[PDB]
Amino acid sequence: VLGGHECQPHSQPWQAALFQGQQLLCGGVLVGGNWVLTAAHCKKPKYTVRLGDHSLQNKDGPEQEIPVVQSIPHPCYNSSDVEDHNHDLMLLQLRDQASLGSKVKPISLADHCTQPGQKCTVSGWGTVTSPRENFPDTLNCAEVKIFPQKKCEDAYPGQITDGMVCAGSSKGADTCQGDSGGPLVCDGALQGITSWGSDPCGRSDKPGVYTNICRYLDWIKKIIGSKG
Ligand SMILES: [Ca+2]
Repeated sequence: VLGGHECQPHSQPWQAALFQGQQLLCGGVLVGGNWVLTAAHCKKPKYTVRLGDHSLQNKDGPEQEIPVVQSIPHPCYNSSDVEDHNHDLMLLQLRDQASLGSKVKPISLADHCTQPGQKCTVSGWGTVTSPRENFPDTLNCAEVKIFPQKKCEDAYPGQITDGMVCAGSSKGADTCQGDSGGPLVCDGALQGITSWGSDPCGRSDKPGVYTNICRYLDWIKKIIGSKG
């Protein structure tokens, strides 16, 4: 996350992180008591969901390691060709219900589709510098604005689907490597998942592209309540 800042600890209680021992892999979004929503391209045979964390270095207190008992990506995603990022969406079922409260909380799914110019936020432990990469110990947040789908399609010709949405900031705020899977939150609801973006990150030329959650509400709510 560039053009951002260290969030207030546990001000994003839905924030999750995918780990392999002590290597950060991707972000995550707590959607259910026993469900995490992340980017499909973060799939790996082996990872830990880590909830209620702020500083990787130090003990914050609301840390919950949680194993995954189901890796459910979108059935229209294809992890084969690097040029296509369509349906980059995955739900991960947790082994047990996460210990809920004010520092660990499921975020609600947006029941309306977005509009260009709408206030939104992104968060992650991804690198805050581009092109040279140094990574943050603490969770970083930043504010972004969702782009019009037409201007979205102009910065990435023939790369943007209706199941995507662009979010960006002139002022330098844009997710980067390490932030995939993390949340895009608009009006206290999850509207998108960090998918892919600009080289280098933070270019005013190129925004960030996010899975469009308001499009997949039926598929998510189906497996949030029929697989859960
Ligand atoms: Ca910690």
